Amino acid sequence: MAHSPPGHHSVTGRPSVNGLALAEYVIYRGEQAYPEYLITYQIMRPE
Amino acid sequence: GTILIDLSPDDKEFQSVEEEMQSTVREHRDGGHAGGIFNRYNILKIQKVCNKKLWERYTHRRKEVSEENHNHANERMLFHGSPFVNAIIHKGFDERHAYIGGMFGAGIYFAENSSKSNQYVYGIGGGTGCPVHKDRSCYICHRQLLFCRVTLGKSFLQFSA
Ligand SMILES: O=c1[nH]c(-c2cccc(O)c2)nc2ccccc12
Ligand SMILES: [Zn+2]
Repeated sequence: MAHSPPGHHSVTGRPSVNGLALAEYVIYRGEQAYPEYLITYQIMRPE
Repeated sequence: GTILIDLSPDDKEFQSVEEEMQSTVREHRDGGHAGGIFNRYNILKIQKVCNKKLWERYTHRRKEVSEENHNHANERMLFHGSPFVNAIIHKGFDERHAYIGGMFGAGIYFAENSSKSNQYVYGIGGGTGCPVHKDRSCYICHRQLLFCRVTLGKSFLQFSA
């Protein structure tokens, strides 16, 4: 894995074209995330 | 040391996790190529992931980050889709779960939009889709996503062109 930018603990990807997209985030240390919930699902075919 | 506890659909905790999953679906610029064509999910099960050792690893790091950032961990709840979900829940996140070719460098990626993470359940770009039918838009096969507690600390803001 890469390192975080100097003096930072993560990167935020802010959308600048698609006005409906929410942010995405990157961490460079696995210890900075804990998998709280496991969600089992299907995608639904639109009607 | 990981145990999985099923949440009842009557539990307020099930309901708040389901609402975050459903309400953060969006349309994708690939027309559904990677993740499939859908506006909502059928939630089959929500399980709490309990591992004392992995939780302590997380809270140790969280305290280190907080102390470097005026006692602010900047903790978020974010989605993660991966073909490695089984390894992650048993052994924790590590370098093997990184997206080497990601837009922001080789690290572990998380999304506010559940539908963004859904694009990675079967691999980068949806891979070849579900193992049974080779369908990235499979409506039959069961998928799994993680809803994760993530320490951001001081985050570098990248605007996306
Ligand atoms: O949920 C995600 N998983 C992944 C992912 C997970 C495992 C391996 C990998 O190469 C990418 N990448 C993302 C990128 C942007 C937004 C969300 C994700
Ligand atoms: Zn299938």
